Amino acid sequence: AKRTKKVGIVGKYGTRYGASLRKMVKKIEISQHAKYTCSFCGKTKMKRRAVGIWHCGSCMKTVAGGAWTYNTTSAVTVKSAIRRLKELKDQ
Amino acid sequence: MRAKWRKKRMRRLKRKRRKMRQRSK
Amino acid sequence: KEVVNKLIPDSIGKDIEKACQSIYPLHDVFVRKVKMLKKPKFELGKLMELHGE
Amino acid sequence: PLAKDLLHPSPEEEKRKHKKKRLVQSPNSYFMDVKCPGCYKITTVFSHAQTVVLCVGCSTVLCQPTGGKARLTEGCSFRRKQ
Amino acid sequence: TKKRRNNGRAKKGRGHVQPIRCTNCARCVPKDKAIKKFVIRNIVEAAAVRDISEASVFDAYVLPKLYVKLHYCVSCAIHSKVVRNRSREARKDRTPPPRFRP
Amino acid sequence: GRMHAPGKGLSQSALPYRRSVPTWLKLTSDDVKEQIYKLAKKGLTPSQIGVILRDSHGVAQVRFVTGNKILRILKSKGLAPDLPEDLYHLIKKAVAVRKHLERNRKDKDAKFRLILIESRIHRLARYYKTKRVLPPNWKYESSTASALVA
Amino acid sequence: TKKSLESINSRLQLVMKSGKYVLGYKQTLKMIRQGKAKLVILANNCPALRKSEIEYYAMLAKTGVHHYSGNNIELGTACGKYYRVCTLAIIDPGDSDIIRSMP
RNA sequence: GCGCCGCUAGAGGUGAAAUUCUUGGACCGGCGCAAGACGGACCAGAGCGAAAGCAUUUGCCAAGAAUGUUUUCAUUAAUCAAGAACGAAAGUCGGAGGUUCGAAGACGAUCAGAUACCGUCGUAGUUCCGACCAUAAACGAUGCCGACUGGCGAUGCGGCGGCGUUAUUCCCAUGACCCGCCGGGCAGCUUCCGGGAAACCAAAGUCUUUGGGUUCCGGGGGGAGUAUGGUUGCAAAGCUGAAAC
RNA sequence: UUACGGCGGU
Ligand SMILES: [Mg+2]
Ligand SMILES: [Zn+2]
Ligand SMILES: [Zn+2]
Repeated sequence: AKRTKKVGIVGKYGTRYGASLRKMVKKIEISQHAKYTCSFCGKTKMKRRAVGIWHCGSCMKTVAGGAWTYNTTSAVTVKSAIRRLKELKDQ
Repeated sequence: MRAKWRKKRMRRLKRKRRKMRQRSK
Repeated sequence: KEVVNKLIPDSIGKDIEKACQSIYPLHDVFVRKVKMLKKPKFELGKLMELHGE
Repeated sequence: PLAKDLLHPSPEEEKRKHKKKRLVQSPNSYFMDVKCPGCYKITTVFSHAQTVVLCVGCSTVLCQPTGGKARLTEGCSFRRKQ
Repeated sequence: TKKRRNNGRAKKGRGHVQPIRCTNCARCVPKDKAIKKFVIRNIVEAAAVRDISEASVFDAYVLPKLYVKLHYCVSCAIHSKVVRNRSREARKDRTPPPRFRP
Repeated sequence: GRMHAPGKGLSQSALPYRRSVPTWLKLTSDDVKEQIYKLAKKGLTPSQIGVILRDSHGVAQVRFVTGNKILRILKSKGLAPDLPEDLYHLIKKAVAVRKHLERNRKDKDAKFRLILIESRIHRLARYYKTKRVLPPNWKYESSTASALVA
Repeated sequence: TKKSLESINSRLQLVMKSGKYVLGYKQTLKMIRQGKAKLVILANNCPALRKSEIEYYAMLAKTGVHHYSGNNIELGTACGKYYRVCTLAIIDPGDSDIIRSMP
């Protein structure tokens, strides 16, 4: 049924550590445990290995992504800018 | 006294009477 | 050379002058600005052609 | 304009009003006979048509649908029937 | 009382027009309330015209124009006297004052 | 005025006073029925039966020829659909908006027009249930909605 | 990103209603090697040696390869099913003109 | 802001100045680069939108008004407790970013005093993504729906009809303009329609000649949007909401 | 540029 109303995933930390540190964690913690859609096989099997490592159950492909999330928004902006600098000036 | 600055010195004042009631439980 | 020679009289602005006035008529139709983005490594004889005859 | 006899309107005051709002309401539309150049087939297309009208004998296009009143494509015969 | 029929502003079917900024005090006004004035001033200052045509490289050179579009808040438009106070029935015309160029 | 928009337009078709068949129409009451039986089997719905035989058959309105409506003779021998045409096109539109809004989650206006359409579905379904047109256990669920539309 | 994609995935959901089609890799591999395939559509997701050996058989059968601009999960919704699909082959267009189009 | 030059001793700021930056060469002039904001003039008593609101090109969408309609359904409708969706700005939480602007703050002036105006600098913030908060002079200070009651000049969008001018047009169809009519909209100008306490209003008219439908809400000024209970929010606070006097 | 106050009742 309805087991919580606020804490969600950070109900395992009990009464401990502070409300605002447990609220800070539960964005990170839903995101590192989430399955992501694979960009190579389309199956939602991107599970996280160690920190910075992202891996497919099927097609067995390992991706070097962000720490707590698959894409870091800093690393998507760069990939936009690198392919822009590669089509501008044509070196 | 202006009515938006009357509202401030009662909003500043009913967070001060809300806090003394919190002290003397 | 034929490109830059076309816009001393600005025949580009006069060519879209004729080709647009069955849509809405226009009157002050210029090429407002031309900006250079690239240069092809500067072969020396190409500049020496431009100052020839 | 107090004693305007609004039971017997003039036909040119009746015509320059809405298709509603008249003394008795009536459409502005009509059925028209269209003869193509080079066929023995009378076609009975509606004036405010909405479709790509195709014929049977020479099954070419006969009118283009538009906003208000359907436009006959090539120069073709025309009469307002009834 | 409602002083004017529009509220000083030429918006009718809108909820928000763009805020622009006044020129001589940098105050933020709506674009429709703002008192525009488009100055087509000659850049030469007409007393100084026979001192640049006698020292030019031509005998017939058309002088360039300076196209500065001012726009004011109503506070600085009344102080710099580009809009004058008007009587309570001679407010109601939208014609600008006549030219008087010569 | 208009139901879920503040427009008060006046544009709807104005029938003539004469209910009679036009003199030039040398065409029976039976032949227009069997033509309806042809081209309604060609996937067409009763709102678009009457427009193609207005524009290329001279039949101004079928009820002036046959005496019965278009959907009313589809229904006489069992080849009119279960859903009505107006309830079908609302559910076709509500699936289309909701499919947009999954990809475009941040569209606050597709979100607003969705609940206006979805309320027109239930305002119209509450009518056909009282007229025994839909079964009284019918319900527009979203998770079955795309199944209803073709 | 505005006008032109429902040239190729409005025609694709019209062949799907009218004509014939096969989905999946090893079904368009049967249809390509016995003449029945007409226009095979590859997703932008398929592994790059699978894309090669369908581009190589279609040269052998003189058929066309349209490269669909989308995911294999996106080509599946564009077909009108709840799958993902890299490779389809239409083996009869219903009444549309996908072959009579650019590829 | 930074590079590479050029020549010079001031630049900047002001009612006057100063704090400040400058021969480890400012400011200015040239050429480049990068970053983040923002889309001038065109831009209107113009348009769209339920309101907030919305402005560089082209692009995948999904919607919508009006008009046109001899299509279809045939009372399916109006307003709406409870319940929801959207909601400027500031604000709060987290991640990016950080150019300008800049609450707090430091400093220079100005004054009797300046904790202000003014000047130099600058934090949070302004920008994006995600979650919240749900209020504004959120204003036409005017609920929504329906009809009826003057004229006129226009404008925006469809539709219809007209002399003529102009476009590849050397013919045509479609455009640009010219003259009208029709519906819808933004408004304007006039009027003893009528109303009003008048300002003013073609609605705020059709009201002691008083009743078209329906929702919300007001009852002298303060106390007071307070106290208190409930409820929402991380918080700030929102909602409901008195009385003694 | 600076320009701040004017006891109560009549
Ligand atoms: Mg104030
Ligand atoms: Zn994978
Ligand atoms: Zn000013």
